[PDB]
Order: sequence, then structure tokens, then C-alpha cells
Amino acid sequence: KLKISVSRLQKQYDDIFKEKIENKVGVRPSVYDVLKKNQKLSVTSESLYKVVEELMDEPTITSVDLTIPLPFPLNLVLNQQLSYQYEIMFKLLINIKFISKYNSSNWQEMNYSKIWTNSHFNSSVKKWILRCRVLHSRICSFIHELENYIVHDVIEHNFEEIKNLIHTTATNLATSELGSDINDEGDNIFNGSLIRGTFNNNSIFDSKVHKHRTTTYVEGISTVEQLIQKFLDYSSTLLNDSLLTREESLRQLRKMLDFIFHFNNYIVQVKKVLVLLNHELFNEYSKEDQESIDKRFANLSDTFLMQYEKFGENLVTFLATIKQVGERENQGLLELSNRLELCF
Amino acid sequence: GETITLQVGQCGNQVGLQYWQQLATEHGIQSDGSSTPRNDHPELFFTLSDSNTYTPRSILIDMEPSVIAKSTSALPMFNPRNVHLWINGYKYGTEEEETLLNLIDREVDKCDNLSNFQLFHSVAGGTGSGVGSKMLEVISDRYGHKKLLNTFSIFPSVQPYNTILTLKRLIDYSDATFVFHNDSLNRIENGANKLIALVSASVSNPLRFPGYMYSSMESIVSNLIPTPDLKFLTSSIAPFSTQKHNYLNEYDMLLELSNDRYKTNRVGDTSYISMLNYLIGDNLDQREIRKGILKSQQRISFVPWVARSVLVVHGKKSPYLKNTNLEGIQVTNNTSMIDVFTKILKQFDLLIKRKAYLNRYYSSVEEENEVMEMFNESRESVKSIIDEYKACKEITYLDDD
Amino acid sequence: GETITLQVGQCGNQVGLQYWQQLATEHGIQSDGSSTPYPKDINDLQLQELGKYRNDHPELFFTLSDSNTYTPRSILIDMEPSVIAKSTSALPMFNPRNVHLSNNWINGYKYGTEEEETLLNLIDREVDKCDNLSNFQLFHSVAGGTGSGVGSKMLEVISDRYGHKKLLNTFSIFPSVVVQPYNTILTLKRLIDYSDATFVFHNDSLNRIENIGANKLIALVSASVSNPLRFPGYMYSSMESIVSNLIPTPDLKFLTSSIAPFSTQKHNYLNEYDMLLELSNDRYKTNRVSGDTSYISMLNYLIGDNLDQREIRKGILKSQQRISFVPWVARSVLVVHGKKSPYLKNTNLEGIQVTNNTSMIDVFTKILKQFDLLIKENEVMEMFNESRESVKSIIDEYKACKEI
Amino acid sequence: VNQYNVKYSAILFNNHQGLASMTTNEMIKLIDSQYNEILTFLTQIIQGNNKLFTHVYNFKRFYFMETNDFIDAIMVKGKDVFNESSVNISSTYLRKVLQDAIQISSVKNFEYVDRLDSRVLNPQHGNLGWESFTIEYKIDDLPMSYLFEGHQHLQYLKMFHFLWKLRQLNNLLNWHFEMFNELNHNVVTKLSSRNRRPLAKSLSIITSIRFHFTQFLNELIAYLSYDVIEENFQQHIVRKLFYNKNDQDLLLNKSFMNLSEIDPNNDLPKFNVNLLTIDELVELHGTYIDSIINSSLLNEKTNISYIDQIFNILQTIFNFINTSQEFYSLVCTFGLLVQDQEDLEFQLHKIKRKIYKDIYQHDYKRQLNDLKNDLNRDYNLKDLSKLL
Repeated sequence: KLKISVSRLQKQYDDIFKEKIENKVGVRPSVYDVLKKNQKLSVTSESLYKVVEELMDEPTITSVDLTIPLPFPLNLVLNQQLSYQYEIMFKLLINIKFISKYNSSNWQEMNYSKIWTNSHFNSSVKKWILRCRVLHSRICSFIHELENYIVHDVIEHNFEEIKNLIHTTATNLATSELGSDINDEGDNIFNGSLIRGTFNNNSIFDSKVHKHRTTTYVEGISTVEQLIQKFLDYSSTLLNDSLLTREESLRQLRKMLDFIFHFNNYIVQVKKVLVLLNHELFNEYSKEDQESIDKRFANLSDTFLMQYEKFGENLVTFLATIKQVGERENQGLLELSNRLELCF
Repeated sequence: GETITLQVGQCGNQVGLQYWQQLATEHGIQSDGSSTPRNDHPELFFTLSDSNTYTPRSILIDMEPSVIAKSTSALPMFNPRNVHLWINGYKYGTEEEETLLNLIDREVDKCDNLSNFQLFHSVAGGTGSGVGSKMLEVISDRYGHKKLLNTFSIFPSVQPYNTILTLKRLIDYSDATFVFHNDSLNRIENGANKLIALVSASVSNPLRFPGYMYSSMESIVSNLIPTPDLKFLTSSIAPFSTQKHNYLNEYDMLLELSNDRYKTNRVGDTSYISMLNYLIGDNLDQREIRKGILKSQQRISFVPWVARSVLVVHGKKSPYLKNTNLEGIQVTNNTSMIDVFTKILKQFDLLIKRKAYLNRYYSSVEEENEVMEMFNESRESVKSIIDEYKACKEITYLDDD
Repeated sequence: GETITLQVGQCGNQVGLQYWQQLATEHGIQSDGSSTPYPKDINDLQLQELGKYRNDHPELFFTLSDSNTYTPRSILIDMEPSVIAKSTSALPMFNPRNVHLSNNWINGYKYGTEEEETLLNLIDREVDKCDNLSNFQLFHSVAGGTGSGVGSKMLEVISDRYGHKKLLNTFSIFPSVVVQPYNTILTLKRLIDYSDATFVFHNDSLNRIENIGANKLIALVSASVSNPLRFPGYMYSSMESIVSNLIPTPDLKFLTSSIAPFSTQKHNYLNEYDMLLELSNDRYKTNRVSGDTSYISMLNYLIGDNLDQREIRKGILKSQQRISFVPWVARSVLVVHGKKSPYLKNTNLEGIQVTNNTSMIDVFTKILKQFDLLIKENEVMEMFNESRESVKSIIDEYKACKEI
Repeated sequence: VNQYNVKYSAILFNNHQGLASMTTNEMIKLIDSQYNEILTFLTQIIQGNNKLFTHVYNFKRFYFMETNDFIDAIMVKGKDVFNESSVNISSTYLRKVLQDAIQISSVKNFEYVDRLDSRVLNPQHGNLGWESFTIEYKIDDLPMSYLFEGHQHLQYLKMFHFLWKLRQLNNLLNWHFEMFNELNHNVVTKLSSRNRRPLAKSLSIITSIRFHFTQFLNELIAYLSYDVIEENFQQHIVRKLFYNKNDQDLLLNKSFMNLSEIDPNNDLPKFNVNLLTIDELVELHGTYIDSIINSSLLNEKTNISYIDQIFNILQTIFNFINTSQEFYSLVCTFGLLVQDQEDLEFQLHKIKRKIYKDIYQHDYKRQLNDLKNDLNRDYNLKDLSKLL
């Protein structure tokens, strides 16, 4: 977090997202045009794993946030509570996207960088490289499966309902006039309606009835309160389905992501060691003993075995946790558990 | 990132013409490079001028001007500046190394952030196969290994010598090589370039029509190449579309995409190393895809040491294609490559023991020794890849015993 | 300041005719000398519902008469009248008074010496029409006969008649016969002695560019060098300022020019960023340059409407790393934001690059080797020896330029 | 104004009986109609007959040095008038200089060549002509001059002063180049071969130093002109006036209401330019000037500002020019000679040592290294640091 200039990320984000071409006077701006310039991406001190613990250095990716102020009255429907739940998803998805980008770059080096692709290693180092490549392939497949679940099985699937409902409401309102006429009779009731005094006995019936039965979203959304409630429910669904609501699921997810990130860093530091093992490239890189080489390989043996067994442990615990939570509460996690069990 | 397409040989040029026609149709770009009335990103494959014209990034290489003339006349928006006009062909490629190196460096300088090189060429193309084999060497040498290469090599239906000589460099320098057989293509049709163009166009669909995931070629390829040795991919295409009796659900697309008859290369029993399925429709029902993924995982035989994961990308159909029904492409990494490579090696050995046509290549004693050592190296490399693909099948692959 | 153009020889006249037609087209001056009303400015926006005024400097080259007729500040010197007749017929605006009509270099030099008074009177007549003169421009061929001797004698005469108080350019064209090497060395001796900045053009490299006439490219480069002078901008706007930015010492005075050919083909450059990178290419330089070259100074011309500043900045940054600068010169690349003439309908960009590199070592080496091979009253042989020593005096100097 | 008075009195006093006899809805509507009409006419005058944009463009053209040919003409014509102290220069000499420079340069065809006028601000004894001359663009004949308060003009004369110093040095280097190049042909190349080589070497060293200084000055001018003045103009004036000032209130499409009616009438033009209030015009021009004068490089923020370092380098160049003139006189005295030869050669060596070591190596390279290191601390100026 602190070892890098914060102000640079703002600019390097604005060149990508809020770029612009201006339009002549009188030409209507698009709503996307208006909201592009509003957004601001800033680094915050509250890390994801700390901010999500409240609503039950680390690398900068853990602490980069995005905020979008909204015009009046749009901000009344996109209430701050809804935008905050959106921001949490932004942080989670950026973490996973970044790790996927770390899993692809490390895969480029592991396969095609000169040092790794060198053919002149001895048999032992060759088998070590093969084992490492296979383990990294397993990690890559696991991360892609997790990202696929989170993004298609949770976000898009839930969003289809809201998209359909909002399209229906737009079509309903398009044909509806503005302003409605209300008429009434002469109301001659007078004393037949006054019912003066303390009160009537009809008050018991109002409490006896219940109005918890409202469904089918007929003719789209008809009240602004339901409009806000639909999006609040959608955001709550996104948070609950994702592995951030329970303590067991969040802890297992945090351990898994930490392990993958540290494994990628270890892979990067490995590149230096492999230079010394083989001779054909050590001479080229040194331009700028048997016992020592044996010691280096022996050290790598234990380090790699430790990472391999740690991956196995984390995978077992993670699958068990998902299975119990899916069986208890969440339907979406159950099918993910089935898929991951069918994987390994 | 942006991609650069390289077309080599007559077959490569024809396939590239079909490919670029398909891509331009998908993005609504007219034959003259003018736009048609954005959320898609043709910039990854087309250069946009400040006069609103789209021109392909491809480079045309051929020994004769007739094929290039036909290709350019059919598609006027090709830039003529990018047009350039077995052992003899490879030695000819050495002479023109400087011109081609500068020509490719022009395209690399023109783009902002290069990602990968696409190559369309035929292994059995004779001289053109030689110049393409030299192209791979020069590109890999100058640009290092930071930029990967994808070769849509067309396999053959004296040829054995050419196939072995081209396959040596294909193994050495390519990063992800598709395998297409004219035999299986014409079997599917029961012209043929329209299948290869369709597969290649669909392979990059998540890049040109972005969605939630798979936004880069690194993500697409890394899911299919666990080891740099196993770099050959088998592609499968579902042909039953646009007819009345189409696949009724995407779930049936996932189940029937795995039929061995639809694969674009001759296959018996095979073991899958990696999987990735393309589904391309305006709207896709998630629950059908979940059921299909579960069935596909329970049905397909994966190798023991692979994670055993099946990935389905939810491609988006182009706005410029009107409400067409679902279509899908399957790209796999199988152990079936051993059969075709063994066939090639058997032909090569049969025709190498008999000095049938080697007089056209052996000019003197030094030429005899040169060709002999080159052929031996190529044969040894092919045997090495066969042994690697055979060792992948067994369960002791990761054991040091 | 004002610039006087002198054209010597058949090749010089052929180049100058198209050079003047190019300038006349850019400034909207018709072949008869009549001026065209200035179109309204493009970036001078105005409110909208929904004749002598100008903002360029054409008179820096053309003499504006009291009757609103322009006339070039040119002097045509040669002996064969056919080329002059063709030039005058093509451009009647040329002043007949300014035309002077009359193989061995010595014979032409002696002819120039004998008839020096008339040519000098013509130069003085042209200067008298100029207030605050700035520089002279010479269009001549190093080898070819009349041009070599007559241009060399005019070079000496102009250099010593005005006390060298005004800089003197030279748009020399180098040859691509037994007498040619002698002429080339003999003329190059006076180019070293008198000229202040020489634009070396090689016919073979011009043919190499063309096949992708030869005089049109020279005319385009020469008429694009002075774009900032005729359309003033923030920087330069003076011929001395442009030259002074590329000549570190009097010896390293030989410049070479690069030309971007694709000004009209519909596959033109996408933007300024692309053209900045393409200009550095060695296949479009007008002088054959190898890979061991090193650049002493850099100058890039951009000609277009409302150029994008972001693209230019990024292009300069990328091109700075690629270029191999001489060790003792700071890494500096300069871009000239020229203004396109409003009279031109073509909206495509054009860009000319002018460089001062060390590739002159090989060119003068070839010239020297040919001269040495050909050599194998006595006064002329002494002059040959002097030319050989003078050429070596900058051969070794350009070699030493490599060293800190 | 009279026509407007009659038109809207016919609504307040004839259609109605005054502001009191008007419901709030109609009163608001009337005020809205008056506001639209008034600002429409204010635009049609200020950006119409007055041509505000053209005069702002001319301000940028002359004050921000754009027409370099005119200023080169002024400096070459007034190279002797500006030499004497600011008290000696009289009005007639200034008028002669300005008229000669107008005739020489391309401004003689300029539409508003009449408006140009030169002046000297502070005729102090210790100030030379170069430190006081300022070009003034007269816009007093238009009502626009009342919008532009004196503070803005003072900030237009401050930035002109800085740019004037830079271009003065840029042109002085050109004169240095011409005089030394001419001396090379007139004296050194004709001198005796015995001492020609040392003098040739010293002259080449001097000219190379001049070339380095010219490159630095040209890069500085290019950065300022095409990243500060031009970007600020295109961003704060052109893009404020003509392109849409998209705002959150312009986002709302009111046509969801029926709104069949239009007011006040079709006779009121739509004007291709944003309708700006008087205070809005003042604020717009004030912000445009402030952005340039208070840029990153020109702000007052080693605990020293960038401006001070730049001025120190400029003083280095001034010292270099002054010493090179002494070298010029000594070498021409060496040329005239052909026991004094040894003395002159010793003085030549001394001058060459002074210029090469002190001014260049000890001062210029050190100051430029410090400035380059200073710039890298800023994201914006890193790109300039790589070139400059």
C-alpha cells in the first residue's frame, strides 16, 4: 500500500475509463457521458478483508476502491447503502481479476521464458519443472472455475430478472399519460359518516389482516418503494451468494486467495534460482560447485513439497466448508460444491 | 491487446480471405473499409484511421501474384503495402529476411499494445510452407517469448519430407498450434475453407465482443496448454444449425458437441487433457448450461493428473447478424495427436528408406550431410513429442521412478 | 527577412520550376501573378444561427508589386535556352530581366570569371529590391557541367561580395563519365569553403524512393523546409534559426533529408504518432544510410490542421529511445508544428524530416575513391590536390565526431 | 433597449396591472422569458458585433508570442534602440521601431494591425530597453474592455515578460551563430597554418556550446507553447464557448411532459454558442489566464521553485554570450596581427578555459542536472525532463 504513489493510479485509471470526445452545443449528452466523469477511483485504508469483517503491507490490490456520486434525484433510488454493496462486489471482483492476470502472466513465463523452457537441465530438474507446471495448471483451473461461478452463476443470473422487470416497466410507462384525473360525488352522507366520539371498533380488523403477500411483479414495478426494494434485494443476494457472508466461507476464501498470491510470488522468485542450477545459461547471465548445486536442488525439493501439500490442505478445507454451507442455506453454493467435487 | 495475422501460401491466403470476410461481416465493416451503423472492439483486429476507415492488420505472403491479386481485388480494403512476393523456399526466405523483418516491425509499431501473432498457413504447402517456417523462426528470434504465436496449420490429407520439415519448426517455435485435416473437413461437409474461417473467427469471439470473462488471449490459451510440449489442439464444431431441426437447447449443444464425428481431425479411444466450449447466442439459459456442464464432466474421460474442469464461455452474438439461432464451437486438447503423428512418421520412414525423390534436395556431399542431419533432428523431435503425449496418458506421469 | 533563390544548370532549373509552382500553388498565386482572395480561417470560430487581409507571409519569397502582382525572387543562370524557355512558358510570372543566358569544369569556371560583372550586377539588382535580406538559396547539381562551374563561381562571388554577413544555403544534387568525379570533387571543395548549410540529395536514393519524377521529390522537400517561414508559428520562423539548430560546428554542416512518400495514397498514415515513427525509417531517406549511423541533430516537420498534442508527445517519447544519438550530444528530438496552407484542399498530413547524421563518411568515401581511381597548366592539378585535402579534412572530422 | 422596454411594458401594464396583479406562475414565466431574451441579445452583441473570440485569439497571438516573425522583426529593427537605458528611449523612436517591424513582418496584412501599440512600463535608469518593452493590444474601442478587469491584463503583461526574455535569448544565440560562422570564413580559415589548428579547435568548442544552449532553449519554448498555452486555450476557451457545457440539469429530458407550446417565439435565434452571463464571461477569461500563469512549472511552489532554476540557467546563457563577445574581439585582433602573438594566444587560451570550464561545465551542466532531478519528482514534468 505505502510503497507506491497513490496519485498515479487515479490518472492511469482516468486515461482508460473517463476518456472523452466533446459534442457541439445543443447536442444532447448521453447519460453514460454524464456519469463517466463523475466516477473516482481512490486507494482507501480499509482493506477488503477488514471492511467486510465489520459487516459480518498487503498488496495495493486489496485496498483500491471505486466511488460514483450520482445526480439528484437518481441518487435517491441508487441509495448509498446500495452503492456500498456494489463497491464491495467491485473490490472482490478486482481481487479475482488481478489474481487471474497474475496466473496468466506466470503461465507465460513458466512455459516460454528462456530460463524455464531451457532444454539442457538434468533429469531431476526436468521432473521438478514438470511437477511445478502441473501444479500451476491446477491452480489456474481452480481460479477460473471460482471466477466463472461468481460472475455467471451469481451476477448475470440474478441480473436477468431485474433487466426483464425494468424493461417491462419502461414499456408500461412509455404508453402512460402524465397526470391523472380524480373525481368524486357530492358526499351527502354527513351524519351517516361522521362517526364522532372516541372511535369505532373497526380498528381490530386493520390489525387482524396482513399484507405480507405481494408477488408476481405484475405489469412491472408500480411503486418507487418496490423499485428500491428490488435493487436492495439484488445487492443482498450478490453478497450472500458470494463467499463473504459466513465466517467459515470468508475465512477459507481469504486463506485460498492469500495462498495463491504467495505461490505466484514464490514462482517469480524461483526464476532466479534456476539460473544457478544449469550451466549453459548461468554463464550467459553471469556475464553482467557440485555440492552447492545439490544443496540448491535439495532446498527447492522441500519448498515445492511444502507448497504442494499446503494446496491440498486448503482445497480440502475449502470444499468441506462450501459443502456444509450449501447444504444448510444457499442453493447456489451446492451446485458449485458438486462441480468442484467432480473436478478433484 | 491487439493481434497481428500472418497469411502464408495459397491455401493460407484463401483461408485468410474467408476469415476476413467473416470478421468484416460480423463487425459490419464494408468491403471498402467504411463503417455501418460502439460496444464491440474491432480495433484489436482492424486499424482505425482518423477518416473512419477500417483496414485489416494481416500481412500477405505468397510466391506468386495471382492469389494475392484475387485476395486484394475481392477485399479492396487490404493495404497493398503489406503484400510481399521446401529447402529452396527456406533458403529464399533467408535472402528476404531483412525486408520481412522490417515489414513485420511496421505492423508492430503501428499497434499500441501487441498481444499475439496469428498465422494461417498449410504444412503441405511446399515452398510457401518453407517461407512460413522461416517466418516463425525470425519472429520468435526478434520478439523473444513475451509475445505468443498461434498457428492455424492445415495438415496434409514427396509430401512426407515437407510435412516433417515444417513440423520440426512448428513444434519448436509455435506456442499454440491448431490442427485441421482436409479429410475431416470434407467429411463434415458431406468450400472447406469456410469451416476453418468460422472456427478461427469464433475462437476469438470473447475478445471482440467483450463480456464478464475471458477478455484476453492469455486466459483462453492458458486453459488448454498445461505444458509447453503438449501444444496441439483439436477443434470440434457443431454443424447442425440454421436448419429447422437445429439443436433445441444449449444443453443438447454441450452434449452433442463431443461427438467424435464432428472433430476436424481423424480419430479410437482418446483422453482429454483440457476443454473449453464456446456458446454464442443472444440469450443463454444458465440452468441448462449448468446441467450440461455436470453431464459433460461425468461423461468425458480426463487424464489422471489434470484438474478435470470443463469451461463454458458465454459468447455474445454480433448485432449485425439478425436474430440467428444458437451456434457453438468446441476446442479441446486430446491425446489423439499420437495417431496422426505416428501416421506422418510411418510415411516419412517408408519414403526415407527408399531414396525416391531426395535427388531434388541432395546437391552434393555437403548437401547430403546437411539434409541427413536436418532430417534426423526433425525425426527425433517428432518422436520426442509422440513419447511425451504417450507418457501423458499413463498414471505415473508425475512420478520420478 | 527575405530569401533570394538562384538556380544554375539544367537540373537546377528543372527543380526550381516545380519548386516555384509548388510555392505558387500553396500561396494561391496563379501562374500570371494574380493573387487569390484569402479564404476565411478555419480555427477562427464565429457565432452562427442554427480583401487584401492575410495571415501568412508569401512576400518573403515573392516581390509584391504596386499592381497586386507577385513575382518570384529568382535568378536563372545557364547556357542552354531550351530549359529556360520551358520554365518561362510554364510560369509567365518569372521576370524576363532576371534570366541570364550564355562540360569541362574549368571552362565553365573561367566563363563565370570573365562574365562575373554582369552576373554581379544582376545579384545586386535583386538585392536592392530586398529590405533586411536574410539568406540565399542555391539550386544546382554538383556534377553535370554548366551547373558545377557556374554555381561554384557564383558561390565564391556571393560569399566575398557581401562579406559573408548573410548565411548561404545550398540544395546540391549529387550525381548518381570520366569527367564527372573531377567535377564533383572540384565543386565540393567550394561547398566546404563557402556554403553555410548543404542539403545533400543523391539521385540513386531518390530513384530508390521513387519506384516505391525525381525532381518532384527535391522540390517537395525544399518547399517544405521553409514552411514555418511562410506560415509563421511559435518557434523558428527564421531560416537562420532552423539551420542553427542542426549545425553544431562549421565543419559538420552537411545535412540530409528524409521524406514521407505517402502524402496522397488512400492508405495514408493513421495519425501523427504513426508518422513520427515512420519518418525515422532508413528506406525513405534521400541519402543511403547504414546501420552504424549516429545522429547529431533531429528535426521533424508536421503539416496538418489541429494536430493532436497527445499523439505528438507520445511519438517523440517513443522515437527518442530508438534513435542512436552521438555520445557528446544530448538526446533531443524536435518536432515542427507547421500549418497547412488553407488553399490546399488535401487534408492529409505531410511530414519531412531533416537530419545531421554521420552517414556522410561513406558518401564522401565513395566520391574520394572514385576520384583517386580517375586521377591515376599544372595549376589545375594543384587545385585537385587541394580539393582532395579539403575533403579529407572533413572525412577525418566526421570520423572523430564519434569520440567524446 | 427602448424596443424591449416597450415590448415588456405592454405585458406588465397593458396585459396585466403590474407585478402585484400577477400570479406567481405567470410572474416566474415572465421573468424567464425576459432572461432568455436578454442573454440572447447580449450574446448577439458581445460574440457578434464585438467578436469576442477573435479578439481573445489575437490576445493569445500577440501576448503569448505566437507570431514569432513580428517579434523577430521588432528585435532586429530595435537592436540598437533597446541597448540604451529605458530613460533614453523616446516616443518617436518607439513609433519608428514599431512601424518598421510591422512593415517587415507579416502583420502588415493583419486585419487589426491598427490596434497594435508598443509602450515602456517603468523607465528606470537601471533598466535597459530589453527589460521594459511591452506590446499592448488596444481593445478600448469596444465595450468588451469593461469586462476585462485590469488584473487580467497585468497577468497578460507578466507572462509576456517571461516569454519575451526567453525569445530574446533564443534570437541572441542566432546572432552569435551567424557572427562566429562568418568569422570562421573571414579570419580563421585564412590564417597561418601554424596556429590555425588551436584556433579552429577553440572555435569549434565555442560553437558546440552554443548549439547545446540553443537545443535547450528550443525544447523549453516548445513545451511551453504546445503544452501550456495551446492546451489551456483549447481546453478553457474553445471548449467552454462552443462545445456543450454538459451538466446534470441538461441531462434531464423534459419532453416527457407534453409541452406542446414554445416560448417566447420562433423569432429568437439559437446561436451555436453557450449563452454566458456577464459574470460568467469575466470568470471564464479569469480562469483561462490563471491556468496559464499558475501552471505547474510557473507556480511559486531544494526549497526553490522551478522558475528560479530556469532563470539561473538563463543568467548562465547571458554570461556565456557576454564572454563570447570578448572572445570575438580577441580573435579578430589575432586576425589583424597577421611578441603580441604569444600574449594574444595566452588570452585566447584563458578565455576558452573560462567559457568551457566555468560557464558550461561548472555551472550549466550542474544546474541542468539539478533541474532534471527536480522535475522527475513530478508526474506531469517527467516527460519534459526526459527531453529537456
